[PDB]
Amino acid sequence: RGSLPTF
Amino acid sequence: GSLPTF
Amino acid sequence: MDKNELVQKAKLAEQAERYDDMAACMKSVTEQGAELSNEERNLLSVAYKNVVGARRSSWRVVSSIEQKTEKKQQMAREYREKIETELRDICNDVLSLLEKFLIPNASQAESKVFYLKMKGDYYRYLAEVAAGDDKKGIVDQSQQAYQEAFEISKKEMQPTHPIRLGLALNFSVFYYEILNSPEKACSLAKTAFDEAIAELDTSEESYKDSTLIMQLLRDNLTLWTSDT
Amino acid sequence: MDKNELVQKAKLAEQAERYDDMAACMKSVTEQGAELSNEERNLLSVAYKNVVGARRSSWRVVSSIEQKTEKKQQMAREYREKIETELRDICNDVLSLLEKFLIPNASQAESKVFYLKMKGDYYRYLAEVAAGDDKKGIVDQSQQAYQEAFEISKKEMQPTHPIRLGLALNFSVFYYEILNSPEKACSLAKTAFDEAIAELSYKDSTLIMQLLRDNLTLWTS
Repeated sequence: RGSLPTF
Repeated sequence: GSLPTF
Repeated sequence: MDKNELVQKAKLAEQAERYDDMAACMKSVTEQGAELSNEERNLLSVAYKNVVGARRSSWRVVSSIEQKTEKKQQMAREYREKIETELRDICNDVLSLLEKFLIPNASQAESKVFYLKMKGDYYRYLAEVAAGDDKKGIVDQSQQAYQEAFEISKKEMQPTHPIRLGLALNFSVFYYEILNSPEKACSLAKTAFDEAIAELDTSEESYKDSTLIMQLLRDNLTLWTSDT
Repeated sequence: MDKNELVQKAKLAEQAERYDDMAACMKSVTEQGAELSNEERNLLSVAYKNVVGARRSSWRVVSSIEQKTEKKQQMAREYREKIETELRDICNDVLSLLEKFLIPNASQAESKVFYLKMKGDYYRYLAEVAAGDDKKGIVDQSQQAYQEAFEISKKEMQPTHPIRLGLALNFSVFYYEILNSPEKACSLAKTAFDEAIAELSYKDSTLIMQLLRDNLTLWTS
């Protein structure tokens, strides 16, 4: 849950 | 609406 | 590969959410002829529910896109049939295990009602994607499996047994969505709810499972009556 | 096949959440040789993000079961190596598409920084599972691509830009989780957040700045 998601 | 796995 | 090692790999696959691997492990456990234990019977049910459920969810989405849109229409149709195949192959695998191993080996009334409810479940899944003359035969196969399991549970199970309540939940869902009979669906769910409520005055160790299904029975009753 | 038919089949696979199909469709589009548009680029990023993400989640579970244990540890080990092989094959696929197609075709700085950030991410995924002397080389490959994207984004891209902010988020994650340098990770996320506030598609930018400060709150706790 740290890195970037894509929404 | 059916039975889930729990 | 022994059976106790297939079961362990299936439990590991459930933790890893690798359900295609889980079903393959439980399929090999079943195909060895030995009657499934309570845990192995649940592992097989959970594995194939997730496997069939992913294609069921994928089917409803691409089918809705195909309906709600010429060139793009075809691609939505062609892709939906590919999922529809996958979906049919999964159900036929389950119903093959039930017909050849699961149901013939069920020596207890609890196990027989379980496998017979599951047989109506996967014939219902086939009916969700069925059309024409084929659909009528599949629907009748689902109603006969449900109706059977309904009558061993009515004569061998208490009204608060989770398997009996869960079968009444799926049987009523069949009546509402597959047969388009909301009256038979509401009557079946309301009876199972009240019979279990009446018995609650006079169950143990299955507290959590039975009361959760009772809430789902009333949840479906609420939604269906709203569609007056 | 048609490139447009492949793209629209990939869009169909997303709504159905069949991410292996979407990646296979998008991999064929990338292999045609043309520079990917912004829409095609995001479809490819979303695809492989979900394909490798499923194996990453599975690996963390089976690996943790293996260490947190005799006979059971054997199957848990064997199962993790099987998942690790799947994850290695997926990561080698993305890095190959970036090496032979995507990065060389990148004309804009935007197209660049995005694909180098991609390269650093999928080496970081390989570093999460690598061990031994092979891990040392994988870690340096991730930092090399991360650094190159960071210096380019500092020159061209505005501080409130999504991919510039998104690269700083993943680069700071690389320092904390791979290199175990929390003070460097906290510093990188702080200046990136503070430089974005200096300037103040705003909705996409402010989401990442919240994520950057979210990591700062966690790491300093």
